[PDB]
Amino acid sequence: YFKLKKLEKEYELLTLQEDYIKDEQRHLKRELKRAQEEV
Amino acid sequence: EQKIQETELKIRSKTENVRRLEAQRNALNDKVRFI
Amino acid sequence: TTAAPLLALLRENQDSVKTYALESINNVVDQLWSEISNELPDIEALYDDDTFSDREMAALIASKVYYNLGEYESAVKYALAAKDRFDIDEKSQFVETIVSKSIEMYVQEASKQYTKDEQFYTKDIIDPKLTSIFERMIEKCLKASELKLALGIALEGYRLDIIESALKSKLDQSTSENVKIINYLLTLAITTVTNSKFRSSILRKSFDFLMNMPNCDYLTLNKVVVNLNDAGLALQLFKKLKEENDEGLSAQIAFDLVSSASQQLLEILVTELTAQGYDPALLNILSGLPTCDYYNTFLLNNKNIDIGLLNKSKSSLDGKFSLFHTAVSVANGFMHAGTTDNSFIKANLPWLGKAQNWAKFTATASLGVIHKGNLLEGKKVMAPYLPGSRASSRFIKGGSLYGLGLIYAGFGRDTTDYLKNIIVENSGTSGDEDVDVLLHGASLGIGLAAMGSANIEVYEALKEVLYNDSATSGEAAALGMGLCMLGTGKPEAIHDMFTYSQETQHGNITRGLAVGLALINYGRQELADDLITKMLASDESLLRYGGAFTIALAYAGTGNNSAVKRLLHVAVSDSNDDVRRAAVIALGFVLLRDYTTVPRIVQLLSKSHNAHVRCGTAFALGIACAGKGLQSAIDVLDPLTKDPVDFVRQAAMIALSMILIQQTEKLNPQVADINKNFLSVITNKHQEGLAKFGACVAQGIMNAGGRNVTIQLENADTGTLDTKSVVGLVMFSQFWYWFPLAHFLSLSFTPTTVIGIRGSDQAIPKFQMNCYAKEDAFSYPRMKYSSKPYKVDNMTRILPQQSRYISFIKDDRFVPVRKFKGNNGVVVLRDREPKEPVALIETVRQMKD
Repeated sequence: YFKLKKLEKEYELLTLQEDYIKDEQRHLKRELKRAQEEV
Repeated sequence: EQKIQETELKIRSKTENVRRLEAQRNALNDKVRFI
Repeated sequence: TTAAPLLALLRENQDSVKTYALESINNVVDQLWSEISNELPDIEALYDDDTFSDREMAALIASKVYYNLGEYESAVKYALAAKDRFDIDEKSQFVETIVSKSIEMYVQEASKQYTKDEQFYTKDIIDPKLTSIFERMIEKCLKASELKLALGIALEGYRLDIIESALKSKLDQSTSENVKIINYLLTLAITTVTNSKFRSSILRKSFDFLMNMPNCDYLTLNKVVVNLNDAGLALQLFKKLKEENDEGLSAQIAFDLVSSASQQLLEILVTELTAQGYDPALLNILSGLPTCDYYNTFLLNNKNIDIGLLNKSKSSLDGKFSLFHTAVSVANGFMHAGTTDNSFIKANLPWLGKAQNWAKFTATASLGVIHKGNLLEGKKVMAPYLPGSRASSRFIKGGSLYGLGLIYAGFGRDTTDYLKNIIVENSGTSGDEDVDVLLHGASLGIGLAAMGSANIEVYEALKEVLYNDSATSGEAAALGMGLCMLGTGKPEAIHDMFTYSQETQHGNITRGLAVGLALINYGRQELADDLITKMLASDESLLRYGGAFTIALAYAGTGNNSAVKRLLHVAVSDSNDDVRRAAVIALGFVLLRDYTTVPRIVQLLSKSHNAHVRCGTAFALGIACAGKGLQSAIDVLDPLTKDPVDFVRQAAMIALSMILIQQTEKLNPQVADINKNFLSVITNKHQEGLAKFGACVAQGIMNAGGRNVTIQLENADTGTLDTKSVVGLVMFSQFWYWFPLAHFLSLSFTPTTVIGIRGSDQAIPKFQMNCYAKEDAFSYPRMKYSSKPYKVDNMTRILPQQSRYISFIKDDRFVPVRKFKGNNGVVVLRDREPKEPVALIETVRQMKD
């Protein structure tokens, strides 16, 4: 019965990493903003 | 038991999309160390 | 035979020929489905015709067409239209997919039709097309002797008839089949059934089959009365123990309930049980007298504090204000916790005198951690600092009222009226600063004793203190009210305490109310979303600091995909580092169920430009990974130690001490590097000031309780989320911002011991089980399955994580029951020969009794 439990535990990684992709893109926009300020 | 095995297909399908996240993370860490 | 022209001839006469025409179609349904696709509307149009009697054979034709076209929805309807030709017993991929498709659409309408009626599974409320396969599939799995697909689908389809009816026919009372069958119903239904009332009826059905008690599982019935918190089923279990008289069976039930029960259920097992009748032998057990003795007696037998390495830490300097005196006093209280050793205060004079007014709080509150578990002489420890005996100063006097909260927490009903009258006298006003310090420890003291229990008197008593807008005692007043509002709480107090936050703009007050608004909502899940929305919309730093922990407390236990997405956006969009730190710490409380994916999530957030983000993910990693496995979480904390930031190193050292408990002796390679850092960071001047302060505290966490107690949160011994353990970890997030709160961490330390005691009363003898385990027993800080027995397996440190390999020998005066039950906070195994030369040793338990 461990096959069913091991699968549901892997969706916890898939849950956060879907919205975490766009978080890096929004962070990249802040890094490019700070990059122009450092110059 | 094929209904549960079909749900497992999403894990291997989204795994390829997770690998795209690793591309932007290394590019982001280069910007963090730069600033 | 070809179905295309035959369905086009349906407009002619002689319907008898059409019967033989439909018979030849059943052969080509699996061959060519392309030519029949255009003639499909002729089949459905004749189904509603009352003069068309061939719908039985016509349903078989359309069932195998729409399915092959790629539409799984129509395959269910056209197959069951006749309710005859459909054969579920035939082995094919055509039926099995329709079964999985019908169940997929049945579980969706099960929760939607629950609002209209709860009997929908016994009635026609659901369209019978979705209930025909769902009923016949379970009956087919019952004949195949497979309970995995029968019980798993039943929990998803929201049908109580399957659990009740099928369990009677599967009875196997070898006496070991009915125990496991119900076990799958308790674990799966928590992560599957959304409705709290449907899963509540499931626990009530298992009580009837186990009511006769034919040497069945007594642990299953314990988890039923704790989750339901029903006074009817709780007191009914004790009534069965009166008919069948066993002193070893009734004890193991009583010691297990008092540990796993919430605050509201403990009052039912004591106050409510007395009114309806009780057992004089089982009444003192539920009152916590032998339970608190387990904390005092087990830890006192074997305790190694390693004074050699402890003296070098606290003898370095008398300075650094209260930051040094706290690190040495709180870490020392870890090793002596439960053993009632005052040697730090008594045997060592100088370390007490060097403390300032605010620094004497940790020296006094350390006794509350050391003497925790004393229901009799605990007041005598604070006797010189109690009110009416005065003190050397009123600043240290306030710490005595806080020490009573740590010792008596949850049992402090006797101290409820004692701590309340002190607040009422000072509730009017205050003319001095130290007067608020006296009420500061009183508010936190009355909050811990009444923690989990709703009390309107304490709430109204602390409400008047908030009106005075006190800078010191005003923060503890909100913390004392939040502990009484745990669980369901009072809905009116939600908006009242939230209104006072906007009206009164005080540093400590608003931050204290923010934590109080987090504690008032506990386990409410979506019911707390009204308060969460108000905090996320506000730009206040303190409202967003407590908004993360509000999600952590209500959404804990079973993980929620919505709570993860909420806490993720808070640590990104918001630029406040304290809120980003509080958001990543709140994520660990939702992930308590799965500890394997925690290191992978915190490692992604461990790379950023902010130090507070790395500081929060450090301690949040050690929360779930403390009492669990997966040693690789230490490698994630390795780059966090090299961080020049001071508070990142301190949170990393504390996180290392939580995961590395009992990881020595050829288990983890990182136990050698952490033992050197004990005296290395303190003596080194290159390190951070706060880095060496937490390294001394981390040194005492692994050796806490004499290298015995460990931090257990969401484990098999408790059975549910520990209320005392989850709150103590939230208070740790605030350390140097106000004054160290680490005293609240003592609630999460429980000892690990395995002993049989006797079959009647308390003994604690000395014996040897001689089983296979790694050697933690003789391992102390200095200056594969081999079936190999070990010297002393009794009590001490042992190895509770890998203990599943530890057996139990039947050659002694005891007898095996659960085959190493493994519960440390209960023990007291079955003794088949009481009052025998088991080499009994009388402990100090009579002092606390």
